[PDB]
Amino acid sequence: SYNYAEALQKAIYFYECQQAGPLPEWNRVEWRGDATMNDEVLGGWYDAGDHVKFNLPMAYSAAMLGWALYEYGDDIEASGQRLHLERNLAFALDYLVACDRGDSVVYQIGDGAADHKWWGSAEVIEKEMTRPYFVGKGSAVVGQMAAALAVGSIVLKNDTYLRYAKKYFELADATRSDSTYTAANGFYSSHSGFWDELLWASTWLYLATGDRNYLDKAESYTPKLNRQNQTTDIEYQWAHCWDDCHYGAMILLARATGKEEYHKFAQMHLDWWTPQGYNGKRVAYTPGGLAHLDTWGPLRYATTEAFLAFVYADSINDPALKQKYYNFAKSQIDYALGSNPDNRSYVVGFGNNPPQRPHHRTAHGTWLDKRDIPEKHRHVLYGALVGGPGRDDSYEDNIEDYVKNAVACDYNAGFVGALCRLTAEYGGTPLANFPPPEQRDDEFFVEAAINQASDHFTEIKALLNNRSSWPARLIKDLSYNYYMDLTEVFEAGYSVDDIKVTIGYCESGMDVEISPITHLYDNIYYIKISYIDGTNICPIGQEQYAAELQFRIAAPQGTKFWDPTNDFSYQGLTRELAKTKYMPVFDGATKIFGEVPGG
Amino acid sequence: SYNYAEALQKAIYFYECQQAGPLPEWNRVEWRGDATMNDEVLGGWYDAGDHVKFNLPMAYSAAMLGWALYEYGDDIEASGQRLHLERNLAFALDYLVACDRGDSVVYQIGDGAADHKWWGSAEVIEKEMTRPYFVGKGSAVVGQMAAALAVGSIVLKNDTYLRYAKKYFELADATRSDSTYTAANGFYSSHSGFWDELLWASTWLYLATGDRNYLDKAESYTPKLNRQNQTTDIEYQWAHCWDDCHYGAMILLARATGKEEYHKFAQMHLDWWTPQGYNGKRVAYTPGGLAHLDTWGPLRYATTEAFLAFVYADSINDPALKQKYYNFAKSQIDYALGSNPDNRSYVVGFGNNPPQRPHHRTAHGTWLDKRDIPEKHRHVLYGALVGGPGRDDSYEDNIEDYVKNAVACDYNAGFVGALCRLTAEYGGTPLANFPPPEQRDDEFFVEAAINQASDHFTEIKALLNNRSSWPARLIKDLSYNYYMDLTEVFEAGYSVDDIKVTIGYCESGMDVEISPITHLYDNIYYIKISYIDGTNICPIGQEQYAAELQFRIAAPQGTKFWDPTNDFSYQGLTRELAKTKYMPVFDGATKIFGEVPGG
Ligand SMILES: OC[C@H]1O[C@@H](O[C@H]2[C@H](O)[C@@H](O)[C@H](O[C@H]3[C@H](O)[C@@H](O)[C@H](O[C@H]4[C@H](O)[C@@H](O)[C@H](O)O[C@@H]4CO)O[C@@H]3CO)O[C@@H]2CO)[C@H](O)[C@@H](O)[C@@H]1O
Ligand SMILES: OC[C@H]1O[C@@H](O[C@H]2[C@H](O)[C@@H](O)[C@H](O[C@H]3[C@H](O)[C@@H](O)[C@H](O[C@H]4[C@H](O)[C@@H](O)[C@H](O)O[C@@H]4CO)O[C@@H]3CO)O[C@@H]2CO)[C@H](O)[C@@H](O)[C@@H]1O
Ligand SMILES: [Br-]
Ligand SMILES: [Ca+2]
Ligand SMILES: [Ca+2]
Ligand SMILES: [Ca+2]
Ligand SMILES: [Ca+2]
Ligand SMILES: [Cl-]
Ligand SMILES: [Cl-]
Ligand SMILES: [Cl-]
Ligand SMILES: [Cl-]
Ligand SMILES: [Cl-]
Ligand SMILES: [Cl-]
Ligand SMILES: [Cl-]
Repeated sequence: SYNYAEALQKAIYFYECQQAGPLPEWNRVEWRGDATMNDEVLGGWYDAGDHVKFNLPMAYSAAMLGWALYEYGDDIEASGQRLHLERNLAFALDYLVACDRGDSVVYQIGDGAADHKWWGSAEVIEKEMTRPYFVGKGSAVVGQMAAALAVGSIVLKNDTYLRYAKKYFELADATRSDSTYTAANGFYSSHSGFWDELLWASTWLYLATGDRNYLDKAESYTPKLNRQNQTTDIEYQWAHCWDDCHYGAMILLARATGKEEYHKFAQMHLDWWTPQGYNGKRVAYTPGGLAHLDTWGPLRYATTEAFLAFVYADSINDPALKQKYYNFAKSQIDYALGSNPDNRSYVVGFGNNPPQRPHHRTAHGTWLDKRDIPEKHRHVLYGALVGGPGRDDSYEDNIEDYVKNAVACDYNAGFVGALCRLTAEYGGTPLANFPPPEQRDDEFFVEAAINQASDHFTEIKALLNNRSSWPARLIKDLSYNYYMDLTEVFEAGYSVDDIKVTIGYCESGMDVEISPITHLYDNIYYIKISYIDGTNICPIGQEQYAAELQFRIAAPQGTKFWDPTNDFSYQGLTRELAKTKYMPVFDGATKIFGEVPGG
Repeated sequence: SYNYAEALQKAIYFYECQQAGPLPEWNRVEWRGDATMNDEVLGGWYDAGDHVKFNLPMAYSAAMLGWALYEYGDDIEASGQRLHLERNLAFALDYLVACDRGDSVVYQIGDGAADHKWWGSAEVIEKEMTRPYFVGKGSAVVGQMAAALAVGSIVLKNDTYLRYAKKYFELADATRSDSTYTAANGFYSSHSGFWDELLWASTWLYLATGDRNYLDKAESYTPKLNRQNQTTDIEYQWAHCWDDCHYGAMILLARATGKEEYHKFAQMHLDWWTPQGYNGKRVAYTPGGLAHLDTWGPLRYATTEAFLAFVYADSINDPALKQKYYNFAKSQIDYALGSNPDNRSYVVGFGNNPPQRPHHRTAHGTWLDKRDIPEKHRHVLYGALVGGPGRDDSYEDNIEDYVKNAVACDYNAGFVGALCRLTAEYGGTPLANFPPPEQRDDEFFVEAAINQASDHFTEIKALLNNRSSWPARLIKDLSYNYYMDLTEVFEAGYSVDDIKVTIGYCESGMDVEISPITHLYDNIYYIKISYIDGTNICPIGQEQYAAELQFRIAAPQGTKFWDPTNDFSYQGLTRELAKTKYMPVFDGATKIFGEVPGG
């Protein structure tokens, strides 16, 4: 129906867009550089369109990429995506290992409230704020970390991952409490409690080790799971998700043990998701055929259930059930890819009419802590599955819509697994030469205006800009030059000594020096304006993205020879600020923008 | 009961405090300089605690000082004040002559609304605003200018004043309209109309010339005067004042003609002012004995009536009437000087517990367009009669009370005449060596703080202040020096050319240069911070009284030798802004504040 191989290729690439510093050598994202290098634990993924590392959804997302490989790794070698998926997973699992603090873990980097108040690119956030870390022993977060490491140890054949999976499971199982999990409250609160994480983790530890003691633990947790409403059934009217993986765990146990209780649960849960429902009860469906669990990330929930449904259908023999679940699964993935009332992809950079304004700071590429400028994203967030449409299939591509245009690690995770299943079956050719290079705009440049002209002086207002985005970055040794032709000065009988440079305004906190008038060649001379710590010119807000200086170059009062019209840097200037290529910008001795007299 | 000679001495000096530029060489006020030198007509008096020249009250005030000399000039020779009164009067009359524009006159300098919106000293107002002038031929204003010059011509024996008096009288009489008198609206509108000015001017012209044609004109105007309420009597229930001088004109005509109608009017009018009243009708009196005509300037009105009552009493023979009017007159002057329920003088700088916060911009001496700072006036407005108490004798000395602490030319004018009569009678010794010198504050100085510091730099925040007040003034070629000892630099094998001067903040609009590091003697060097137009540093507002610069002097980054503690200009600096004597200030090459290494 779609090129599922290309979709898979892009959905994996999304994770490279999310990587915190230091980036691996293989990172393919031209607009990403090392970022948040002062974080207490390095690497891992930024969670969503923000810069917080939230370990619960991060570990969940890793666990799901691990599960994708566990089911379909061999079946996707043809797509060419297996190696990409494996090393992207490893990057996250390495972070989880790096969080170990013995009887506790670092479970969050960054404060949600503080992070979210600011809109700008990852690489420059340390100029805006100082990022905290959080330590604890929450059973849900630690349990999920264990699960991700357990499946990761299988698929990546890695004994360190297994050792840490065991460590974290033991901690979580000994703690049996979410009370020390607080930093993510209101963002990723533990809603279901922790017994489902202990189930998920112990199940994966059993699949990793074959040690029946884990299967014993797993089966011991099921009576502690939340019930459906006031009945005795285990809750089934929700999705497998970052908060609650008992759904997937029961499917794994159905296949691993063959026991009827797990098959019963799997069928009741999946029937509730399908259009036929479960004895008169069913998830809400949009008229366009999307199973729509909640306002937040309906595509995430539906595509995750697609993966579970594929796995369960592949694991049973009953042809009616297999077809019902397979059809459900493929219908949800296909909706996401364009089988909907608008015939449009909800995967950024893929298919017909994809979203172009995902709620994502670093892909947007602002310089002034606004969402509306630039009006178009500077970068392509390939592969990101957006939140998706409302309950009635309605949708508008709007950066302000942090619900419908949300993107996140957990949104892509189950989706990757389902795309693995579909490319396994239908093939498809991934894109060669992916990703293609982006059109860039000017990043470092001066905007200048004639602040005042006089028969004896020129006064310039000059803003040295850092609107960098490929990647956003900091340059310390910034300077620019203003070139003049002094022929008229010498013809009048005057000298360079008779020309005075003064300052009429210099922006607070921008340490600046202006050189003496310096000879270039012939009658061409210049001044250099140097910012000693140019990293303070940075795309983090209205005040910081440019440093303003007003400088005056003056012959003596009363003289009538001054001619700015033959000065190279005056060319094209008006009374309104405008970018000029004739006041070139330098990083140390290297010219990075503009032109010099005589080329 | 008072030293009326000292009161007179000070009440005259008040006018010197009011003089606009260019000041005469004999001006005795150390805190006044040439001010408003760009005015369309130079000289004359600022009206009140403001800087508007309002010709109607100005000319009224001059006419009253003239009348004082006409009646009592010989009689005050012993007080030593005659020559002071004469030259003060001439300064105003010269302005009135200079207002001539042929078919019209300049009748105002300054926009009342813009003038009053700003709180600051006369000598610096042109940095704040441009002052318009206004031209017209309003009969009241021109008529009063005529009257002032007519009496002035007599008492100063001056043919030029008589010539302009006649010309202005003819202009006022030809025009017979206040329609072209607009700029004073709401401040000094013509309330009574212009017939009384024509009466007053023609009466003075008769007294000046002995030409009975002027007497005939004068008498021709009396049927045109306003009536008392609905009656046939000429209005008598008010005071002789800036708006209406018919009261005094009638007294002059009683003496000049002997005619019963004028005596009848004079006695009706003066009886209404006395405690005994006229036919049961009387001006309001306070319980403390002040005749209280209106909320605005009650002392002004009462002391003016005292002068009229003295003049009329001295012109009649009836001992009963003479004592009634003399007692009234003396009671009102004595109230103003301290014979009141609070035993307090209402004349600034005179007597017991005088007002210390008159509503007067220049005497206050602010630098930041505020009334509350400084909390005490920096100058003594000697001789100013304030508005005075309420109808219940209530009063508080508060700069904000522009009613009770109002001061003005017209408040002092009749008052001087009454003081002349009282000094004539009682003698008194004027103050020797008046005025005494004031305690002065520092006027031009740097406030500095260590803004940032490290092992390779010093960063200073420096505010170059102009809080001048003795007098307030402007200095264009302002600079200050920051002195260092570079011993440790050479000691480390580095040169002057290894020390970098940079700027971290330069206040907008303050064109500034910083010299290279310049040698003084030994290892002592300095940078000079020069303001190209230092007149923009001026005591006109919160933002203008000081220019802020943040400068950094830096050894190379990484180095460890930098030693600010042997730097002369570093001495005593803290992290909080404070005046420092070690960053000396210069006007051109002349030090005007502070100290220099080694003297
Ligand atoms: O009670 C029913 C059911 O609840 C399940 O728990 C739910 C919570 O009820 C629900 O509020 C929570 O919703 C999340 C949503 O899943 C996240 O995707 C969204 O994430 C934000 C993030 O918080 C921001 O930091 C970032 O900028 O944007 C992302 C993407 O929008 O956050 C909201 C609020 O936390 O989801 C829970 C899990 O589905 C229980 O699991 C189940 O047992 C209950 O029956
Ligand atoms: O109807 C009765 C009577 O009126 C007389 O005219 C009066 C006006 O009625 C009265 O409003 C006016 O009040 C003046 C007052 O004399 C001034 O001293 C005051 O001056 C201000 C000045 O305007 C400001 O610029 C400055 O900052 O402060 C000073 C405070 O002194 O201004 C008010 C308003 O103009 O006075 C008139 C004359 O007494 C008629 O003369 C009479 O014929 C009527 O019967
Ligand atoms: Br006119
Ligand atoms: Ca849970
Ligand atoms: Ca030139
Ligand atoms: Ca009048
Ligand atoms: Ca030193
Ligand atoms: Cl179905
Ligand atoms: Cl834009
Ligand atoms: Cl491509
Ligand atoms: Cl070039
Ligand atoms: Cl005082
Ligand atoms: Cl004295
Ligand atoms: Cl000295």
